[PDB]
Amino acid sequence: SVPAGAKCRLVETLPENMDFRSDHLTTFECFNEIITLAKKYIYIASFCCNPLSTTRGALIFDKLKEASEKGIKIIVLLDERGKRNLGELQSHCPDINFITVNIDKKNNVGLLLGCFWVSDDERCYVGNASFTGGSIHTIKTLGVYSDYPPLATDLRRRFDTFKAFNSAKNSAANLASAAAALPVSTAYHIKNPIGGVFFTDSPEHLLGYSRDLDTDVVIDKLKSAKTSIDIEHLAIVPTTRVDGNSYYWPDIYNSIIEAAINRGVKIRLLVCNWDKNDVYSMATARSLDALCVQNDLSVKVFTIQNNTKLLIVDDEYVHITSANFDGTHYQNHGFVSFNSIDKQLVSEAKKIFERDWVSSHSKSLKI
Amino acid sequence: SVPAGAKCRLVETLPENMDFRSDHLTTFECFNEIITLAKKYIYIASFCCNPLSTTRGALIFDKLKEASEKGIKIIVLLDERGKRNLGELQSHCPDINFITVNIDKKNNVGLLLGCFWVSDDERCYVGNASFTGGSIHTIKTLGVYSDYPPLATDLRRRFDTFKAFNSAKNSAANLASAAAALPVSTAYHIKNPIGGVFFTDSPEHLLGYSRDLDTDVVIDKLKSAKTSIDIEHLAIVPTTRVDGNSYYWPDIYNSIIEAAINRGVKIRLLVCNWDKNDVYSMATARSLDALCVQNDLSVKVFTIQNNTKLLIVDDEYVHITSANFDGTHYQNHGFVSFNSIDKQLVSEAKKIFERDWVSSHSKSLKI
Repeated sequence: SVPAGAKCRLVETLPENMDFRSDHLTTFECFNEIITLAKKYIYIASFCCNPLSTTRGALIFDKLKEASEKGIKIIVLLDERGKRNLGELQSHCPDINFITVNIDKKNNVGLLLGCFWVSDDERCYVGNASFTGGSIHTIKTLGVYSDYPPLATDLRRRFDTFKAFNSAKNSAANLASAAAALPVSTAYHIKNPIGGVFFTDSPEHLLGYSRDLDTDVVIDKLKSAKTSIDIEHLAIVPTTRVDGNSYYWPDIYNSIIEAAINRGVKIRLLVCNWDKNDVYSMATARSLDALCVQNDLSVKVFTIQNNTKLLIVDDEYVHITSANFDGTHYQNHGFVSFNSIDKQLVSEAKKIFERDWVSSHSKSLKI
Repeated sequence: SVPAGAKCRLVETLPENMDFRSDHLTTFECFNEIITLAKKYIYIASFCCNPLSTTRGALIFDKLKEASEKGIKIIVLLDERGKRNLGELQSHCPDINFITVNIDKKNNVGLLLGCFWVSDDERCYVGNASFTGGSIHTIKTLGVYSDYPPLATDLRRRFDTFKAFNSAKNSAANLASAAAALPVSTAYHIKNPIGGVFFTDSPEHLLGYSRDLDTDVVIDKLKSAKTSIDIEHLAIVPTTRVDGNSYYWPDIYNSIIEAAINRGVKIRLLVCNWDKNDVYSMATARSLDALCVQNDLSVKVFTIQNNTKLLIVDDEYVHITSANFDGTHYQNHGFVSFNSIDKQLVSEAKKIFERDWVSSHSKSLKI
């Protein structure tokens, strides 16, 4: 028999300067358990790699340094734009195999946002706590830990698809034939969960034929919302700025409004504050301001460093990821998202959203 | 051989209290020519029927009264919500067959917005000048007249589909079997124009299998815009209010923004002013205000009574109709739209839009 929830428990970073308190596992405690119980390998992936920026991040980097010196195969994947610290990371850990990743060499837009750990095909972490000292110590994060082998092995297959994109000779990033010979395998998806948990992937040109697009799954869960929509992300502005040109993409921005106006869904949004010089964020904020007074919608903002990417629908489906709901992320960026329908696991996630909604850092939307 | 433009020339209403001037045919001159040259029948359709509200409208109603007394079969289609004047219209013209129409008895939402004339299968008018004294004399309108038999006959087939929906015993409005036996025929569409002119229809449950949806054709022409988008409609607010509940529909609202931001299309919009008490119109206006300063977009408003529904794309495609770009109209309301790609006919339409854009009634968008 398979366990309910796939042995998943919540993991988050709650800095001391913030009022967030919980009994769940912490991100610092989570990374120590993965390195301690490691016997075969430790595979880590994130956008930027910089553990030495805080105290707790350096201790995790020392435990990973000691693990690499005992025979554990350590491979760290980072986007080629976090290449500044590469000379610093290799100088402190010569046994750790640092690999730069460029998943999109056709247009140089897709970034490696896969934020997850995996070890021995048994234990794994996934969330938005990137391999940075801030995301371990000073930046609020939110993730999930599970010691279930079948769930960690399916996340390891996500690592194999991302590892092939290396800026070194002929590979999945340089050849079109070596990239088509990639086994893009997934053991579980929205049509076959494991313990009520499944992974959604991104972008579309890296799904193959079996994996499900995270864009289609999130939109379907938002269009199928009946009672409540709770989102804690960076921003839900439908317009992003790639290079020096603005990009418009309101797919997520419309499926949420379709729930509040047409279906009367009680929606609560918790995004960051916005630049007053950004006309796309001011117009988006004033558009949401007229909806809170006309429908059952509520918006609060915060100014702290928080990478939390949370989505809860009808207290029945939860969605934790590292990418933000926008056009640039769900069209080009590569990442893996956590999807679960376990009522007990969603209830603990609803407990976290209610904590952050009434927190002192969450001031009401004022324009 | 077939003539270019299908013998089409512009027709509009330019009241004396307004500064609009042109050498084209007027709506009052257009209705006199149709009644004078009538030999077989005159079929008229609009939402509300009230010709006696102005001077020119009463003269058209007298010419139509004299035509009905000579043997011309006069059938007037009006929506069952314009039934107030029905006792007045029949009292002045007993020989004219007035018919109330309810195209949607399933939900009582679809309204008869078909605004067109047709006579002898030879001459026909189509636009937004409804059968009202205002739309002939005091309300600015815009339409097209053509004495081409094949184009008028295809518009008569639109009248046959609308006439079947009568609130009288068993018919297309009462029976589901008598409504399926309806010949829903079109001779020309977007895949087969006549002289560069074709009709698009609405709603979707009245198209059959041959007619093209006006919603799909307009969105495709907006998504295929390369240089310019010129629209003169009532309003492009993505939210409408059906009954006492708001309805959200941004399909047209998004395809236009996709052109200005992603494709850099120079777009000029001329809509009416909005109620300051309407939060959906204020948020929509402030959203457009931040786009005019960030992209090549310009918006002007007017307060006069104007039913003009115009759409020009890249000076190559023109779209004149009676319904407004919104959710309630293109989802439920029944109407026929004028579509033409004739360069000479679009050039005359571009001449009209430039006149209304710099007119004194078109004040710049101020918030």
